Amino acid sequence: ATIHVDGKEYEVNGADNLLEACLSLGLDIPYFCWHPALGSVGACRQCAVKQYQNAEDTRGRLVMSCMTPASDGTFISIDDEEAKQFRESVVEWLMTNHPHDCPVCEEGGNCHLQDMTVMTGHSFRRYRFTKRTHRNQDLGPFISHEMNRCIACYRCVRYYKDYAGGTDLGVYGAHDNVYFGRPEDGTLESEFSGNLVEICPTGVFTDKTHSERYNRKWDMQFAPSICQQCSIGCNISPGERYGELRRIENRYNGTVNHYFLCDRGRFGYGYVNLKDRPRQPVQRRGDDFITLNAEQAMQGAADILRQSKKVIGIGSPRASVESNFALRELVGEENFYTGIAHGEQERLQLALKVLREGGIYTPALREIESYDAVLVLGEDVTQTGARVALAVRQAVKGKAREMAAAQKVADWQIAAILNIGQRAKHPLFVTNVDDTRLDDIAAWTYRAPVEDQARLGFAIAHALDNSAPAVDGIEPELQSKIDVIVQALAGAKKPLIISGTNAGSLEVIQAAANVAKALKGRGADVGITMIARSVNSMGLGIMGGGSLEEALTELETGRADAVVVLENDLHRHASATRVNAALAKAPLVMVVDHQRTAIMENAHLVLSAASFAESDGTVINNEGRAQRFFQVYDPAYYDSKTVMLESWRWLHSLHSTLLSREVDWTQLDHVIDAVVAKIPELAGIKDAAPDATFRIRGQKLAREPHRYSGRTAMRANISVHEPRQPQDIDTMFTFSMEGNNQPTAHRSQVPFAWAPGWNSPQAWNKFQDEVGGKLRFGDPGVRLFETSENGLDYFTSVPARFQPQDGKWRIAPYYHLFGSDELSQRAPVFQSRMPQPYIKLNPADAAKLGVNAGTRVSFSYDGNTVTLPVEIAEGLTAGQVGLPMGMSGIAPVLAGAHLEDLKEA
Amino acid sequence: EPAWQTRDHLDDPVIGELRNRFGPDAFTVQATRTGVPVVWIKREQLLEVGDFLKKLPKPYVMLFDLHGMDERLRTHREGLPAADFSVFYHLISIDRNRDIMLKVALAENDLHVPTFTKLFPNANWYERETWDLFGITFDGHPNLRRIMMPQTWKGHPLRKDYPARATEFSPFELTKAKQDLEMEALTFKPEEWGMKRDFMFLNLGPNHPSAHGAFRIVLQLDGEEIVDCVPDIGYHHRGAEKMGERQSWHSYIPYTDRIEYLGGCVNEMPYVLAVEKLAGITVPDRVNVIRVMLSELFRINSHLLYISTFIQDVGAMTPVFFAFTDRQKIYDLVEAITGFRMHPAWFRIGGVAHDLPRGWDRLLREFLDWMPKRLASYEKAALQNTILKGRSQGVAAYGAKEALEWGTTGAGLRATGIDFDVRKARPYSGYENFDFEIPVGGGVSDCYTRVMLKVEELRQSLRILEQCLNNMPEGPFKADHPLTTPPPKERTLQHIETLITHFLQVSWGPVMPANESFQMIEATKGINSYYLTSDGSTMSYRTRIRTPSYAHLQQIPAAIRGSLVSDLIVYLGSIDFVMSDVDR
Amino acid sequence: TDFLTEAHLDLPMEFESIGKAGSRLGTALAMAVDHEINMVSLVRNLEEFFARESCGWCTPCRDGLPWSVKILRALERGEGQPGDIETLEQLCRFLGPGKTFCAHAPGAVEPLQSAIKYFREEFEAGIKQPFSNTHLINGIQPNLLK
Ligand code: SF4
Ligand code: SF4
Ligand code: SF4
Ligand code: SF4
Ligand code: FES
Ligand SMILES: [Ca+2]
Repeated sequence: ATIHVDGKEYEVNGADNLLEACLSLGLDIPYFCWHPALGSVGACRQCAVKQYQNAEDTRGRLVMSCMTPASDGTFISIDDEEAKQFRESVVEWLMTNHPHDCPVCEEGGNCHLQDMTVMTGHSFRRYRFTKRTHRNQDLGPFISHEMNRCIACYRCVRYYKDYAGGTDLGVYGAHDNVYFGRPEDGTLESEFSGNLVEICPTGVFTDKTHSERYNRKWDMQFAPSICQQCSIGCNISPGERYGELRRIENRYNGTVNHYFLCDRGRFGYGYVNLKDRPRQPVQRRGDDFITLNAEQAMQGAADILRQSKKVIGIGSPRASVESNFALRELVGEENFYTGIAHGEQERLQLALKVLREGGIYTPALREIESYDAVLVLGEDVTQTGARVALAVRQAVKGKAREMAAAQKVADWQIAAILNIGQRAKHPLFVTNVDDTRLDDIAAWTYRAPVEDQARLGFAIAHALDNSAPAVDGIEPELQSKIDVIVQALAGAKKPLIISGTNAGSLEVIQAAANVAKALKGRGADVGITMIARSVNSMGLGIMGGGSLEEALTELETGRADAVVVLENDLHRHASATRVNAALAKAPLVMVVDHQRTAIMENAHLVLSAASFAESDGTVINNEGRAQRFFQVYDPAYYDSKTVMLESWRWLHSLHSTLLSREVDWTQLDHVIDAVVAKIPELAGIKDAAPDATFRIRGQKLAREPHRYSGRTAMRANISVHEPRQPQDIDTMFTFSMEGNNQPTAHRSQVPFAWAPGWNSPQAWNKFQDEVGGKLRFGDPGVRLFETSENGLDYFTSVPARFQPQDGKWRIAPYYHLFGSDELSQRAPVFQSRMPQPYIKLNPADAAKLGVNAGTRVSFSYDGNTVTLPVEIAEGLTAGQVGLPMGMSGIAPVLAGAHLEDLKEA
Repeated sequence: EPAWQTRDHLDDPVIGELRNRFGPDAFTVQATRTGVPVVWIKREQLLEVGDFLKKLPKPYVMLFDLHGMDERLRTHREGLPAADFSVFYHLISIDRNRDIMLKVALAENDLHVPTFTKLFPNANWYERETWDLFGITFDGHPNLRRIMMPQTWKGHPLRKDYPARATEFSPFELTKAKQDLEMEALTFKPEEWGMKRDFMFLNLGPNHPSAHGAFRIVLQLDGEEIVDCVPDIGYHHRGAEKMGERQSWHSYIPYTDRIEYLGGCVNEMPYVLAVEKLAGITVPDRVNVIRVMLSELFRINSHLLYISTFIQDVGAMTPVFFAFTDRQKIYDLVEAITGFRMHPAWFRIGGVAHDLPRGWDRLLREFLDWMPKRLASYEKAALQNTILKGRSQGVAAYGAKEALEWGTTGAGLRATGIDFDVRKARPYSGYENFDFEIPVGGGVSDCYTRVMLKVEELRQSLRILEQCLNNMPEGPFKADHPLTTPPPKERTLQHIETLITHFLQVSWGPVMPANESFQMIEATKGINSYYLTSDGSTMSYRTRIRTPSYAHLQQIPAAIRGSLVSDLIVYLGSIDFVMSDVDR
Repeated sequence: TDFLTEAHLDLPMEFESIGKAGSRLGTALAMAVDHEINMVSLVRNLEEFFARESCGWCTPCRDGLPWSVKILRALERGEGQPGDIETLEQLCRFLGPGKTFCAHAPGAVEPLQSAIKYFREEFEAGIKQPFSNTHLINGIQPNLLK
């Protein structure tokens, strides 16, 4: 299409509306109610331009550019005097009731309303009357509510309801008393409620966790990092100030997590700021804890390692690729053990084999929203991979999108799309041990044990393709529902099969692979998604090694006298008693970690590693994409006695001191090149980010904004002399403003979005080639593996039905978004949000034991009698007992595990 | 059409002459808010374009400015030739009362331009500074050596990839530079300094017991006569332009104060006028009158300092005490108005920081009654002394040709008989509404002639203050523009729109739309100009400051050659320079 | 619908005839106003209705009808200030068709602009106070704009 803006010709896409087309060209139109992800509704009337019928037209007409299609040969004007005066009048009308709140408002300096008030040039107030006020609600521990600052742009309700699928937020009231919130005080129920702080263009919804230790946006030090709280790998911008992590903002990745995080990623960063973290290396001498510097800790550790006869290394899926590789190099490939259980490692390896050998394309998180039918097998995605659940909701609304497109309704006119697609939606079939949070939009929900879910998947694969193995013992109504699933999936142009390793069953993953193969054989454009557990689970699976049980037997039999545990608490992957016995038997335990774990009581040496905020590295997400996270701040800048290094730096210097009796604090690119040379399956991680020599016209990339303040006074209480600026030899970023963050810079790693006149999160529009699309010059991250030409075979190992045996109790996993991730549990703000641990029981089983709802029962596993109060779960299958995974004492290795001595306390 | 409107200046006769001489495709005309025709010339045609402008019927006789620009990070270069770097040449035709900027584009690898020293002899120091701060080579330059940084300096500080902040201090570098200073006199080679050839060699500096700064002069002597002399400058280099690339538009005003520290608001004036050109701000008349008031008060302060310093350099010691009492009276008024003495930082984008305090007219009337009897006493006690006249008259004289070819402005140029004052030729800040004369010399610029012209300028500034006191407008002290930084304080404190504008203007900075502006003013020591490039951001993309003391110090060897050393001291005392103005 | 005077009483009750007169036929149920009724009070009641019956979806109606309501309340009590009638006219021209989301706000501003057009002396009689948006803050000299 061709448009003429202010007499200048432009070539745009005709399917877009005028506002997004003009913002993609760099033109500045003020706007409030439109969002690139939510569509156009034409409420705020801020985006007004003047449209003319032809070139020889002088009068024109004011139109909303967000609601005007960018048709071919469209003549408009933004800088028309009438349009400018109307946009100024809209800003003024918004400003009549706005509170005098900017100094004491957390959105100041990050406010879209401030930016558009300045952009319209409106700075004189001629309104002399009273301003309306509102009471505020309590929205829980995460979101702070300030209703006075609202401009009634309806972004919150549209996002939270039409996009996120939440139910408890809404718009109440009338003419100019419109209220946006919950009907009563209470916590926002959605797992994606945290994106309201970026969706809201004003200070109504604010980050309460940030509002505790508040600082303005110009005062933050930012870095482009990857969220470490599950395997999705959403791009984040951690921002720090005064040596502590202050905020997690969304970082735009048009291929992964474009505008939206989940609440675990956004608010579960509080473990970084804990005061019990290791900040110096500590050596045990009898009962004494001697604090060492880097050099003497490395010398003593390498000497004791040299006197040892066999050193084993226990990695972790929390650690980066470089740190796991450095441990593998230090202890040797044959002595390296992945720090996960044998069943967990088997499920992880099977998921990786399906992803990179099954011949079926695995979509990115953004690409999930374009699929026509979704089958989720055994994976509670809302609690384990939440952004996948959000993308599944978008893919479900794709049917309403297609129905509206059949009636020649444009894709940005969201109200008409929702009107045409009333309740018609794409087929969604979820299977779990109980009800999921996707049940409100699911076409069918199957509450069954993991064997029965696997048998359902194998039956679906057999009915789609008769070459697949059959299932014997299917009930006729279950067969009818299976047939419903089969005709829904076979009629889909782009079916999607989602599973993962959190189900605790190998057969569920095998059944999902069988369904995907059966759909691939029919010619469908099938995609497969596997949800892992931790941030670098796929990286640890690609690296390979032994299981944690093998390392425990190596420690117990005395074949290994030295163990180096990297970023692993060892209690989430094995029993605590056996781990404690093996670590007490081992004469040398060296724990390289950044969190105070329980295994440092018996550890001979504790190396104060860096977390993601204080380190660089690479992580492989659930779809096999290598992503580089960068260090946010130097921990030794404010506390000069802090020796907190990267884990790969610790292990590489330990290897160098073990070999040549000399420390070597290496560079990140050297470890990256070592990974690429030694492990060819991880050769793609070289291209995740450019090396430390990367420059933009000769200068580095800035971590902090141009107006970063207090540089001669933040450390003046320690010493009036300004310290040396921390040098960054590992990466292309600098710990200063002396760098580049231009939106037109040829790069893909963007620490934060800021353009002049756009201080809000809306500056990501300036950082994209087209708004709502990809990052300009490509999104960061590279897929490690391509789709194989030939797939796997059908898995003939069809499990039997779940048999409830007396005495035994099958543990059904119950994951929680706030409580299943270890570091997220360590965050103090999650302690109020996380629920009290309830053991879930069937009504029939609770009647059999005679226990009611709320009474405490005690059960023993691995000789550990623990007590929990009972919650009645009707959707659970009899013979199963539900356990909340990741919680206090309930390790996630209990999925699929049997249970003994379930008795009332 | 306001004065700040973006003009292309295609109706200038110089554009038609250039088109008729070199053809229509030989150059590109850029539309700016600088007020001058900006013409991008090809590099190979630069010397003939400069010669053609020098041979015009009313020629461009003065090279006003010559400096570089790093355009690698400039995003809004629409209609501009492709350039990793550029070099601009600002030329002034006094007879036409016009000026033209010529810009030469340069690639990143091919950073060399033909030298301009043959057409204009004052291009030498400008090309040395452009090489020093940008790495731009000038082919045919006699001694292309560093002029601000020491010779053992790596990198070019005004480039975009150069880190602006201070490096970590090291005693090793201080000890090495002390050893270099100690062995400098032992291993002095008069070939790297641009000199040639009983010829004594002496160093005047680097420390100097005077009030104009501390700088070093290498003197070649035949007995008492000065055969050759080059100045070693850059000892007072504060990196003010690089700070222009690091501050916001509003928070850079205190840095503009300290360019020449005897001027204050006189130094603030061209910067805020250029920023108001970038912002599209037409300030009201009371703002113009207040800014003229403060500029003339600081002009009287600076001229009293200059006359006292000259008299003390001659040898009389008492008038400096008396004129410092007069400076105390001026400082009392300035302290009452702005709150500070010599770096007020009171001018704002769109106006001034506060209104005039109630009672300022009493202090102005007291100073206006105090000044003239004291000035007459200074004249009759020192300026009419025949010993002072013998020490001053005939010392370092030059005509209009030497003043034009060296870029000499201010009292020296007008002492050569050229009636070129910025306040009359190219009026700014409502200077047309004041009745004042421009004193001129007979055609020869002595030390004594320059000093008496500064005395007459002081009297004319007293006349301006009298007219301003008798006719004071009532109105706003800030413009009503949305880009007036900061907004008026009471509206900020009780209106949310004004609070939002204030919040974003003081924190992130005011957003100047992408343009280029230029303001030239008649400062206390000559012509002071600000050339501002905005890339659409809250910071300046380029802040070029042309100061007159640089040009006067470059004119120093061409006027004192063949004279004595006491004549050199008197000439230094009568130039009206400060080393901060030289190095900035 | 817009107010019409007695000169427009000899007009046929058709859509096109009332359209060229500067009004709408509407529901063709006419309402007559005599000399006893102050037009400022009547238009204030009309605008209070139209501002309380807003749906709150779109900015100009939702935040500009209450401003006109408060201005008309000030004109009713004689507390009007200069710029108020100019504000009403700006509201009338900035709440027309296309500017707002639906047709409630053009129909709201039609009687206001018609009453200003035909009975401006009644609106000008409510302006009795000088314009004052700021109060003096001690220690801060105001910017005395002209
Ligand atoms: S929401 Fe924005 S405009 Fe409103 S008080 Fe906060 S910073 Fe100011
Ligand atoms: S609360 Fe925020 S997002 Fe919701 S309508 Fe108000 S300004 Fe918009
Ligand atoms: S979905 Fe996973 S990776 Fe993304 S923000 Fe949530 S916890 Fe982090
Ligand atoms: S003009 Fe219509 S859509 Fe807009 S707020 Fe008023 S009643 Fe609602
Ligand atoms: S952005 Fe178009 S009316 Fe709100
Ligand atoms: Ca680092």
